[PDB]
Amino acid sequence: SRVAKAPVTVPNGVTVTQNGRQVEVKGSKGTLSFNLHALVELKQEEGKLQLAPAKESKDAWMQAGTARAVLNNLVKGVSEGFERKLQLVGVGYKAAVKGTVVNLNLGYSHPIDYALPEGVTAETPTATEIILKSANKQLLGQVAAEIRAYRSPEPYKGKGVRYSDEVILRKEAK
RNA sequence: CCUCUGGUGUACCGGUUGUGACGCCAGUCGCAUCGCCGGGUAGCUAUGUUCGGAAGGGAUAACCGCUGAAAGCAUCUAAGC
Repeated sequence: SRVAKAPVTVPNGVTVTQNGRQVEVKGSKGTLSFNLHALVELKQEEGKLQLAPAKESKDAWMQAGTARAVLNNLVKGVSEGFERKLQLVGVGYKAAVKGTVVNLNLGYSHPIDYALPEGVTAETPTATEIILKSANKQLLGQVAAEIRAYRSPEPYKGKGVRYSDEVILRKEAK
């Protein structure tokens, strides 16, 4: 695996520790832990880190590549972090933030109150846009997916919640 | 279930025909589908009354995913959620 062979960089301020199979990553953002597969081994020399299989199995190489990708995501998140961003298209579609809760008006007969999970924060510069930030890329993606699933986009006028860089399939009636 | 509305209610009350008897009048009783007819207490009962299939947890089906390599991309999947 070219991915597994590629090294990951600990930039300056994040510390990677290990105990058993539980590799922990520490930074200004916070703690992030990742259980590690039995067939993969991790070597932390100098700033860099190297993932390599404990044997010569294709399964071991696959697990090593997956572990390397996940740990690169973790170290990138604890230092810079990820933001997703979400748009709202349609008349009267609006969003607002009250602390840990997002208020959404999406054309239903009732408003929707989404409780954000611990670790992800949201901003609404304008009522049409939402910006979500977190150090956990998977958690950020899951939250964005749920908010989109509240009203996924429709193909005739593109109305509904969408990702910022999302291609929308548009057809025409009749 | 029987408070209400009703049915039934041949051991509750009354009207009335024929006949026989209680010595006779009066008053009663036997028999005639409970003789026939009109009501009707409890009980039982429906067509009457009240109530029920409300709400919530867990694992899932098709299906939709998050992150993610094998396969530098992509990918709901092989780890994991």
